[PDB]
Amino acid sequence: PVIKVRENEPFDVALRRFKRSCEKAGVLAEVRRREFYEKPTTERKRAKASAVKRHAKKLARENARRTRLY
Amino acid sequence: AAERCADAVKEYGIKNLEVMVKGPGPGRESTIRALNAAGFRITNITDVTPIPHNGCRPPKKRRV
Amino acid sequence: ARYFRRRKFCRFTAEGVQEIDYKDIATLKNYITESGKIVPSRITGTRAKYQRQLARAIKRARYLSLLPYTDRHQ
Amino acid sequence: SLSTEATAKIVSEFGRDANDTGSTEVQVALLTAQINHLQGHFAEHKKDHHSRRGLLRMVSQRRKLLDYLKRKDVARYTRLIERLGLRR
Amino acid sequence: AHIEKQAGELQEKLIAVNRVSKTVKGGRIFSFTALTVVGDGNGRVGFGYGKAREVPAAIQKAMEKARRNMINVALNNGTLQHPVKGVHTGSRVFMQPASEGTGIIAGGAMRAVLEVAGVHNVLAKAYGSTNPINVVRATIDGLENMNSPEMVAAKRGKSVEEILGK
Amino acid sequence: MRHYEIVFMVHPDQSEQVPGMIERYTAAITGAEGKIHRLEDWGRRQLAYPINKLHKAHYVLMNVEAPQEVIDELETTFRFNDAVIRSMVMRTKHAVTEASPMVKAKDERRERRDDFANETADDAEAGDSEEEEEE
RNA sequence: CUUGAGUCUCGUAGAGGGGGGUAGAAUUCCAGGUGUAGCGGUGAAAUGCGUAGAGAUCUGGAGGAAUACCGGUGGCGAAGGCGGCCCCCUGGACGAAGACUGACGCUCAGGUGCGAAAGCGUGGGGAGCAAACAGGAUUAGAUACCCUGGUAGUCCACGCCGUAAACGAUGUCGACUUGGAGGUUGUGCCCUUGAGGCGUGGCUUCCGGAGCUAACGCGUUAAGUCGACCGCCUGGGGAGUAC
Repeated sequence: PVIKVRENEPFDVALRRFKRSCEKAGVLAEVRRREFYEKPTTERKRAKASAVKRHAKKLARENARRTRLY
Repeated sequence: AAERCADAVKEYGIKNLEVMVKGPGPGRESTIRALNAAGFRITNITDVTPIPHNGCRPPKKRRV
Repeated sequence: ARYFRRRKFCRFTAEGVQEIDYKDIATLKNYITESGKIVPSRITGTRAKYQRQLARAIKRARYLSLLPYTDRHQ
Repeated sequence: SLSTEATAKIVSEFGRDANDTGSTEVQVALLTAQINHLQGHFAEHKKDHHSRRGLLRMVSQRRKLLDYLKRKDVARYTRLIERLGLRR
Repeated sequence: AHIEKQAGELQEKLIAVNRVSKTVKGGRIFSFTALTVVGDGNGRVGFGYGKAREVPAAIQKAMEKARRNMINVALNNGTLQHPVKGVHTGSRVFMQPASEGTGIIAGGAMRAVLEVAGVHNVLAKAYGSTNPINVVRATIDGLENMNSPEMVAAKRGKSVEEILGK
Repeated sequence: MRHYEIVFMVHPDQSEQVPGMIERYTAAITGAEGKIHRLEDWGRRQLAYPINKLHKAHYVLMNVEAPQEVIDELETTFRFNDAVIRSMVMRTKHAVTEASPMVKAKDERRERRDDFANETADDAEAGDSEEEEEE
């Protein structure tokens, strides 16, 4: 998943980030493991859950200021 | 491994190269760098890595 | 003044383009990268219906070789 | 789901002559008419159990609406039950 | 103290004493814990759990917590008419109006706590947890809404409380 | 009746087969009192991946109404046509039979996106330059 | 009577169910072409496989499950349950306008009907993965741990007792209780201008008051206030067995 689309002016290092959009996730990610049929619906779909801790972290920066520790 | 194969093919009289990449394993760039150190332009790094439409079940590995 | 109703850039900031249509090639390509593939739904802030119906339409379209299914088809 | 053109014949023939859908007689006659449509699917599809769940809803409710008419007038009832060929 | 009832000399009802330690980080803890009730004979909510390094300081902390931010409770000495189905943290009590002519049986120190509580006569045996800390809650949650009328107008009594809300 | 938007694509060199087949399929529809409400041929287009080989196909939008019993037989038919490489038919819900979403993409194809070659001349006699027997 | 509930055509959202049709891609395989020595496996390792030319690679064919992403705090099903894409057949649910009947109600012992998964009889089918079975490796031994081969299974069709961690670990369906806001949809109204606002239903979720809790927690989708009627529990081990 270095991705076929060529970075402007050719160089030895592939610009892997700007190319990739939805590759590996689910298909070539659960490597050397038993593939399940309905398991992904609860195992993998953790985007909302992982978003909360990041909202909390960005809240507390302002709250260290309001308590005055900084 | 790339610098070992790239040395041997001068006898075949190859003078330029292009490369096809197929996998998620290590050597993403480092394999490319060794053909480029063999004296080749390596402008076309065409990922053709086959994404089956969800293929054949991989091995369970450990029994836990 | 009243009843202007959906000129531009109003109801939603991002226009919904298609639901379920695939006979125009251009409507599908509205959410398709230069890699030739769908962008995830978290990043764009698309509304779930237009997306849920596009999940069928895009797979349909790919199967008719209106799209690449696979990185090998780039 | 039942055809527009049957539903209008059923209304013409059953309940009173007002061509309403609400009275107990026309409601047995409309329920029957979907039950029969669904039995048309169950000419095949013998492993299609999740839709059979639906049949028993429509069937049970008709059982209830028959008790109700028979708790009320017996003329409408003895006519209706013979008029849709229900039971043995 | 503050909102406390018309109390006169201290109630020194010590109910329990204990001593607690983890001993995990630097030998044992020497400090003691105390549980104390301070009332007035006419009905109070005063209950105080406190602690200090040795008993005399433990009780005096506990006795402060038995007496500050405590509301007056208006029962008439030994008669009460309107209890509550008392619940505190699984320890459950269910008093109902009753003659004082009949006497009181209650075990341990408890007939003694109840006679200073003013609630001895309405009282009936505890159920739920029979833990020393929560068994005595008869006079707190079991009086949390109450009245004790002496008036001939007892049958107008709830009427009298509505026309003040009017 | 109910409306079914069938789209199919055809191998360039095999396009010569379709002008005899298409007029029996239209007679089978109207023979059931359904209708041809457009019939748009779009010309040749590049497939992303080959299907039965070649990177190119010629795309044809029939725009049927036919009864439910008949479309299950026609759909099986259009998929197992050999001249046809693959086919898809979409639902009655949210369907247009007027005002085509591909009207511009079609015209663009004839003007600009064909080969303009002998292998796409073969398409144009099965294309908009359509010939069929009269019903 | 409507204030409970029921029903007609219409719109709307969705992975509810049964049977049909269909494509490409890696492992895998075969054939030819090209080509030489490891390939595999791991914590490190050896068993396996290979010079009959492996491994990989070009072209073309073969075959069977599967169909990633889109897939999201989404949506759906009676609970567990549902995900390639399409059609045939059809349920259940969400709204909305015209219109009808008018307690036709609630719950449910017994009851008929219905499987996550594998177990399972025959036919069809097999590419990969795998209990057993062999052999390697681990170590005070090693059936556990960790590896390689490898079969029934997995896959379809019909058929046999519906097991369970069969979910809200939360009975059924109904009434009431300060709310805001997120996700997202029917529809009235908005320079619709901020997945936005307001009017009114829809599922869905964070936050917290009244109340309830041992505690976590629940909180207008309750774990509150309750409603009718039902299921179920009454110390542990020994027993989901004995009878």
